[PDB]
Amino acid sequence: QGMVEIEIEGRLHRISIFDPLEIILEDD
Amino acid sequence: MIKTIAFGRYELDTWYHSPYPEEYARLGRLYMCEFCLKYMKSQTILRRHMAKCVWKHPPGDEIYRKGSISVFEVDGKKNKIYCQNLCLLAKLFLDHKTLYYDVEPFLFYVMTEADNTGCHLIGYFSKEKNSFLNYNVSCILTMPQYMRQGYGKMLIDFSYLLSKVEEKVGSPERPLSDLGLISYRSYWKEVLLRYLHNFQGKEISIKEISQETAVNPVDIVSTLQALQMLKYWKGKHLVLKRQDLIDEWIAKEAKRSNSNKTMDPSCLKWTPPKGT
Ligand SMILES: CCCC(=O)SCCNC(=O)CCNC(=O)[C@H](O)C(C)(C)COP(=O)(O)OP(=O)(O)OC[C@H]1O[C@@H](n2cnc3c(N)ncnc32)[C@H](O)[C@@H]1OP(=O)(O)O
Ligand SMILES: [Cl-]
Ligand SMILES: [Zn+2]
Repeated sequence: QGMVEIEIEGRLHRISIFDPLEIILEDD
Repeated sequence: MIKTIAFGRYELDTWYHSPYPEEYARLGRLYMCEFCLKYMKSQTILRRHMAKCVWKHPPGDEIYRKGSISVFEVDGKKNKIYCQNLCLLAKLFLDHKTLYYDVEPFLFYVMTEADNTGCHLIGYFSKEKNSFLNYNVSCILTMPQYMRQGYGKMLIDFSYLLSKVEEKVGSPERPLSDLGLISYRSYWKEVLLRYLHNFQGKEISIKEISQETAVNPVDIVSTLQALQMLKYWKGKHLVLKRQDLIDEWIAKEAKRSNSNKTMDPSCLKWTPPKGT
């Protein structure tokens, strides 16, 4: 139960600390 | 009321009041021994002191040394007088300083630059010996004559170096001043872009970055937000490896190395004190 909140582009979001997040360059 | 300080070869304007005794605070100018930090009333008194004073560097153990740059670990219970002097001196430039009298529960990491007269004070950070909130810095200062030369970032970097060696995740003590938040955000950016510049995998977790860097997950996520590197596409969150941001970072980090303003882990001889 470690989670963070904040907003991205007028949209509140919530992110896990243990889930792998995907890295990208410039695609879409 | 105190307006300036004589400190070695410098004369320093004070930012905020510090609770020196009224016998001293009544004066406009305070004279300080740049090595033991005793405060005195006049140039004459200082000159006599400098003839008697044996100290040519902070007390405590020198735990970092790369040529002329050193860090000394001072225990507030072992060198109460020095640390109290250090604390009154820092309050001349801190708007909100945690405490001044009971320095015993703190360690002070005092950074110096050596020349042929001794080891001169650059700056310091204090640290709770046992912090419930896992703070790895309590206060941090670069002396005014040294500000904006990259020593603050070396001090921050060093505080996380200690955390790594302790196998801990650290964070600065809240609240952060404006100068501190600017410096921490700069350091966090540097550390984040460096990790990502070196990672070749295509997925990473916050905890992974945190455990490698000793930086707290919340500050990592917060830096990612500041860099606008947390995007949302389809269902989950992704990290955006911005070319320019790392492009500017290699140019910036080139200039950093060029000026030698870096802490070097192999120059740390340290085992955590009285807790391992
Ligand atoms: C941390 C626990 C809770 C606290 O105690 S917070 C209080 C922090 N201490 C203070 O506020 C006392 C007064 N200020 C200081 O001692 C120093 O400014 C402090 C925070 C240690 C930074 O030391 P410096 O040696 O100047 O830092 P540095 O050369 O490594 O550069 C760090 C980044 O900060 C930037 N910056 C530094 N001073 C600035 C200024 N006056 N105005 C605007 N921006 C400034 C500097 O450009 C650098 O950023 P960048 O790398 O260029 O992006
Ligand atoms: Cl010299
Ligand atoms: Zn002295």
